[PDB]
Amino acid sequence: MDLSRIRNFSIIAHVDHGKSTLADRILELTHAVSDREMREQFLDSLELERERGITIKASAVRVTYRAKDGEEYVFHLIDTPGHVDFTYEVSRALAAVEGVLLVVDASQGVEAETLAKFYMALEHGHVIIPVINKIDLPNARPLEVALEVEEVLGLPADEAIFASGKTGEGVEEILEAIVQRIPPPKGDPEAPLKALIFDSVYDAYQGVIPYLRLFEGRVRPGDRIRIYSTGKEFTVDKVGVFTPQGLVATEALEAGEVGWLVAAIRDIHDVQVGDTITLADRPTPSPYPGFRPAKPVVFAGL
RNA sequence: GUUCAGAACGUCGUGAGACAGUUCGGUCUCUAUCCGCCACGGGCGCAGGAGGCUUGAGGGGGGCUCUUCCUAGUACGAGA
Ligand SMILES: Nc1nc2c(ncn2[C@@H]2O[C@H](COP(=O)(O)OP(=O)(O)CP(=O)(O)O)[C@@H](O)[C@H]2O)c(=O)[nH]1
Repeated sequence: MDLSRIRNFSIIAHVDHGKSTLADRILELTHAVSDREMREQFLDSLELERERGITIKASAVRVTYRAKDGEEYVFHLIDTPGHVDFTYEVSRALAAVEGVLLVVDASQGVEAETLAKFYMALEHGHVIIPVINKIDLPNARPLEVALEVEEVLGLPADEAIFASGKTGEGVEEILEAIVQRIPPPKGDPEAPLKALIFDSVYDAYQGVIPYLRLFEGRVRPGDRIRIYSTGKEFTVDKVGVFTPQGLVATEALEAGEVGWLVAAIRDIHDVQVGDTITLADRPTPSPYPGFRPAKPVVFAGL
């Protein structure tokens, strides 16, 4: 809590470049989970992610005092990977994060993927960070590999903290690197609840649960919220305190805090892949400018 | 199965019969002399008599292959 320090970031790298073990390896270095560690790439939910190791959707992210005497628990994880297909999450879903790691491959080098997203994280305005991954193999000289970055990967070689996900220096700089590197995401203390839903899900039991980062206005447990479109999901319930295993208690959230908001009128379609306009009582005076989903070439023949 | 005799259908024939048209029936003799072959011996040679142990010309036998897993889902790949 408190608009002090802390920042959001979404890991972004090429396929296999190390976006599973790295995004987790840095987790089992502070706390969370006793024995049954990450196991095989955290966020491996849906069970389907397990096999094929094809990361699809695994955000959540919930840590704590992981900063060496400073801002403390402040690093909205975003295990959102991609490789030309699910650029959605890393697109709009990630847009909610003001800073995404750049785990560029140090063995295979930089590919189109990195050069692709690099453009979005440019004009979109965000604090990019490069850092070679998997530095336990023969050809992995972060040196030369870096040359491409300082002359092919946007900025130069500001020390991508080449540590690599799988084992290694356990990437301890992130807690002291990305922290002091990235600032805070606004605050909004006296304004109308105007959160911006990220992805979302379904009910099946306790209505739908769409998570997202809010700008201003803490939705306590029982606040007649609204989202432009009709908006009848009032009564509220809870802010939704994400974690590394599953939903938790959580008292109340505020601006910036990447949480969820469910309960009251579940339904299936009424909030869209995300968005939530605002709350009640003269809220935001505009709609959180979002983005499109998908509808290009490459169709199907079911 | 088809090539016998019995029998029937179809058709051909005035008729007995007939048809690479079908249909059911319907005795398979097989003591080996020689070559060949498989094993096993008999005489005898091996230029002193016998008892053991072997090399090997040479010849035969044998030679098949799939599946997961490791280096690694790494090189390749812009992914699968
Ligand atoms: N030893 C070691 N292995 C690594 C390292 N980085 C990646 N790997 C290996 O390569 C594979 C790919 O890494 P991982 O981050 O899990 O893939 P991913 O990027 O999350 C999948 P996607 O690209 O779709 O988001 C992993 O199975 C892991 O074993 C590293 O720094 N050290």
